[PDB]
Amino acid sequence: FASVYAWNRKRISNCVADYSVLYNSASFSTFKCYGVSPTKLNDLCFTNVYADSFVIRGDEVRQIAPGQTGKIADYNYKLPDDFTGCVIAWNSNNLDSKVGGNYNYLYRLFRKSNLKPFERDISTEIYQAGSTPCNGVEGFNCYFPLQS
Amino acid sequence: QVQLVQSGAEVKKPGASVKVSCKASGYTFTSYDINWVRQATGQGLEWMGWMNPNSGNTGYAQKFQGRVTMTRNTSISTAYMELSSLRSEDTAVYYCARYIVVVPAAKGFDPWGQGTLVTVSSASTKGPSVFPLAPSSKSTSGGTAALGCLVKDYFPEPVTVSWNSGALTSGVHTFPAVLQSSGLYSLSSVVTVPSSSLGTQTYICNVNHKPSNTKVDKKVEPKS
Amino acid sequence: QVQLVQSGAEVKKPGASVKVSCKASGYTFTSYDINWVRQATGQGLEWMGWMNPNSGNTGYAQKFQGRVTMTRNTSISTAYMELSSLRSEDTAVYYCARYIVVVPAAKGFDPWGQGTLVTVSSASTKGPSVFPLAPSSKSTSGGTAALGCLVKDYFPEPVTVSWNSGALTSGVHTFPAVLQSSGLYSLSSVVTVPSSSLGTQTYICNVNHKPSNTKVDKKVEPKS
Amino acid sequence: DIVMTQSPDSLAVSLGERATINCKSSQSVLYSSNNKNYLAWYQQKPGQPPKLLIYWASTRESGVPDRFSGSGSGTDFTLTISSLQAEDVAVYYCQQYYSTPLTFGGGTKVEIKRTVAAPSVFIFPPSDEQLKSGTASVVCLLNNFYPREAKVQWKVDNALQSGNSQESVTEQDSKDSTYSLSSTLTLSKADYEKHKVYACEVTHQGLSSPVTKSFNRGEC
Amino acid sequence: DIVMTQSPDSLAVSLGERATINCKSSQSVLYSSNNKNYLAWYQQKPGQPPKLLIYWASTRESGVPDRFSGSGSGTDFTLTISSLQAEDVAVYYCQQYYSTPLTFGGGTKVEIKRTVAAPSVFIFPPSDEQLKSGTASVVCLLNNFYPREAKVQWKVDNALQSGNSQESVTEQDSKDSTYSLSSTLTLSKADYEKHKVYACEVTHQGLSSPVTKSFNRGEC
Ligand SMILES: *[C@@H]1O[C@H](CO)[C@@H](O[C@@H]2O[C@H](CO)[C@@H](O[C@@H]3O[C@H](CO)[C@@H](O)[C@H](O)[C@H]3NC(C)=O)[C@H](O)[C@H]2NC(C)=O)[C@H](O)[C@H]1NC(C)=O
Ligand SMILES: *[C@@H]1O[C@H](CO)[C@@H](O[C@@H]2O[C@H](CO)[C@@H](O[C@@H]3O[C@H](CO)[C@@H](O)[C@H](O)[C@H]3NC(C)=O)[C@H](O)[C@H]2NC(C)=O)[C@H](O)[C@H]1NC(C)=O
Repeated sequence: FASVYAWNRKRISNCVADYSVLYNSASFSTFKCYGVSPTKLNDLCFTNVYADSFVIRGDEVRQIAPGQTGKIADYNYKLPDDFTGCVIAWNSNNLDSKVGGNYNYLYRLFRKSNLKPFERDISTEIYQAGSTPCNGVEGFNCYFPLQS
Repeated sequence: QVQLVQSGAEVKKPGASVKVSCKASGYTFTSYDINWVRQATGQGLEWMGWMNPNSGNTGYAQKFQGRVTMTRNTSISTAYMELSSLRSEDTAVYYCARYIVVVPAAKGFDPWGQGTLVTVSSASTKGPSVFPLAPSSKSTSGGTAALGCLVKDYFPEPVTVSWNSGALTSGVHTFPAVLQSSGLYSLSSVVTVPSSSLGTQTYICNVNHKPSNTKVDKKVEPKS
Repeated sequence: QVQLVQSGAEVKKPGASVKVSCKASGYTFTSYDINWVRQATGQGLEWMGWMNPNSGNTGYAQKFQGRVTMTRNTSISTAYMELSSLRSEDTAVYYCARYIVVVPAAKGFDPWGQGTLVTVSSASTKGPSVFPLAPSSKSTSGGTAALGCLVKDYFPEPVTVSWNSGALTSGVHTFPAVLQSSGLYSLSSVVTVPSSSLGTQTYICNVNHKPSNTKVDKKVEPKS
Repeated sequence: DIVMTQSPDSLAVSLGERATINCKSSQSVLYSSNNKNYLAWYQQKPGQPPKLLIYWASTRESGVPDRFSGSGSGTDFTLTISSLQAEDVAVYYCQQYYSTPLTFGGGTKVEIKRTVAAPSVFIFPPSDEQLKSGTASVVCLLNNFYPREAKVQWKVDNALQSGNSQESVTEQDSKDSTYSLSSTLTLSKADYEKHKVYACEVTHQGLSSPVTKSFNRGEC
Repeated sequence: DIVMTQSPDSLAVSLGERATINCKSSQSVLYSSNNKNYLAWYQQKPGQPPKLLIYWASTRESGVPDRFSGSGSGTDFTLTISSLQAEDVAVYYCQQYYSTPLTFGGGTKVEIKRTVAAPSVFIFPPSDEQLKSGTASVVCLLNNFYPREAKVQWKVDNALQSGNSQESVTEQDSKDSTYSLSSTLTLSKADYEKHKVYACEVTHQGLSSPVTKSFNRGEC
């Protein structure tokens, strides 16, 4: 999969989409639909479907929803307030977690200002907490902005 | 959970070295700077922040330089501190704290270590000498009179004196131990009891010295 | 802009008369009443409001009556005040203020004059007499010792004494001048300096009397 | 008629404190529905013209931060500055309005933390130049000291001297919030030459018993 | 560099009061528009690690009820706990932030209502067991007492004894808000046996004149 601070973005396009194989697969731990209840998806047509992908903790799946707050929805991935799609989530302990700790899945924990909806930020500048210029070096009130 | 676990309440001789540990939990560890402080007996604090999750250059307080060394392990996230060439006045208590941050600017220290003890002094360890301070008319006034137990000359700071195996909680007051020029501690615990009851009931002070294994019960009776 | 400019810091002899000016700016002038106040040395104020933009009947404070006269000019909006028959205890400072108003009721005084000086006393003007007050063991205590300069017997109030042409700012403290029965002022300025440095460095008090043209430098050295 | 008696004086208290300055006489509620008040608060820095603070008694501060904060009623009221900070050391008068004149008096300085402290004392004999002129000034200096309520007793040959001295005192120091005092004893050359020991005995709260600095006329 | 001098100390005042603890040095407003502050307030229970109170100077209490309430400005500020209640008896430090180190000191106890009270005094001669060992401890106890500013003067045969005593004092009592004090005089057996009257003279505000408890070495 893809990190949480640089999510992916696939633009599904002209095709025959069958959201029933999704809806009834029973392998998903969370399948919420917001603009439109799930059973009526296989009876409507749009212009574009986007699919974003990433990996988070287990109890941060409640911040992937319109109108939430927290380190994920504030500055990692923000959903607009009139969302239309659906959110799907499933546990993946056996694939992504490895003995000794899988330190390849990072997230951003400091930013100047919360994200605009569907905005993305992969920069890696030293977060300047204190007025003292960080000069690009760590220290008190000068923090690296990514945690794992 | 948000915790900090220290260990190593110990005693050293002057001109030596010591390593002190702080175990963390309930966090990513390498994400918040560890800061230690000194605290004497009834004084202020010091020691500026330093050290970081990753590598971390580490800082100092500029009067503690050279003697101070900061080492940690990415095996569980346990920060330490190595002091060297102790001079028998750095005897104090030493703390740990996570120094949590939040968007704008970190706000004070997140948690707070349980503290530890380092006692420096060429004494090693010695047991207490106990005397009973008898109730007397010079201590008697009207309805009540006071009696107690004097437990003196011991190095290993944690010592306890109870009254009647923990029975009397009224008037029982143990005073802070005093550190003499000899280098050994001393204290006295006193309790008041109705003057009609000078010798009548049991008043036996139970002295226990935990670093050693001293346990002695001494009865206090009015003066002959 | 909102300003008030006074002028006329001067000296009079008793049984005389004086006129004092307040220049205004940044306003329509004839629209806000001018009010003057007295102020002695470290005291309160007085003098009730009076006078108006147009014509203005003008008021008084009923213990100042007859001696008080208020004249202005519509050529620029400059209010004045004429006092007469001075009695050598009306020596004070005198102010101006615009007393601004707003719909409901005016709220305190708008601006505030820079103040002025009137000194009444049959003295005319005299220069200061200077002595150096030597550093001594009776002034010495441990690490520091104090030395200074006594500048006495002068009428023209504004006088200044500096230390080493303005060099020493540590411990230099000039005390408020005192007014004797003779009618002349006097003061003494003292500075402390390490007792290891009694005579070592330069300590020369620079006395300048601005109404006159007196300028004298006096060195202070330990007692013989 | 209307006297603005202000009770407290010299509130030399640690910065940040919350002073409470009260005064009243002979109410000026002023009818006309304009039920507001009638009196402003003032601030005059030493060696400066006054300034304006809370007016109408109605918190109506102008270019003035919030810590300075008024109150009001019909006859009684208070200024009550909060979180006091350095440079608020001034003298704070009141007003009267439709009355006629004014009336008020107040101020502060410091307090510190350490003991009541104590003055350095120093006595200076008259300079040889002045004894030529025919007069003797004998200066006694009291250096740095919080409690200004100090006493300076001159003694000449152990006789307490009354009515030939003058004192003055400095403004509270902006750095260490202390006060310094200079007392001058003035004698004729003739009368100076009639006695031997000149002494200056200072009493103060930071002294357990008074300190005397003294010299002996004519002893190098 | 930046010294956090705190003025008040031991505010042992009746519960519910409104303490006001001030401190300042060398402002830390911290630019970056983040015009907030830079220093937290702390609470350390006796025999306990510290805890966190108001931070940013901005009332930002965490799991902390409202009575504990901060304030702030550029250089000066105050904690100002309201409606104080039992179990707020602690030591209250400050901070510095970007500075480097810290600095602060404060606390409270009680006050009561009745008179200034007074200590029960009691003197204990050395036990016969200790005189075998070759040393004599002479203990003097002062029981319950608000004003801790008590004086213990030892006298041996009416000679005031200096430099062979040690005192310690208890924490303010959680029930009756009093303090208890123990002074120990230490002598050799040899020097003990050279004098007769051992006396302990206690001075205190609740005593109109000092109380002496004394014994006579060797009198059953
Ligand atoms: C800090 O992290 C270290 C790893 O980076 C930890 O290190 C290892 O500790 C083991 C004990 O738990 C040692 O074990 C065995 O040691 C014996 C005797 O030396 C050998 O015969 C064995 O071969 C050895 N076995 C193995 C598989 O280790 C390791 O020697 C030691 N090795 C490393 C990697 O350093 C530290 O324990 C840890 N310390 C703290 C305080 O966290
Ligand atoms: C208050 O307002 C007055 C006008 O109402 C001002 O008055 C005039 O001041 C002039 C000086 O600037 C005088 O000037 C000249 O004076 C000489 C000598 O007296 C004469 O020879 C000239 O003829 C004369 N010239 C002219 C054209 O004025 C005026 O005499 C004088 N006249 C008036 C109108 O009073 C005041 O100066 C002003 N004062 C203040 C403090 O504002």
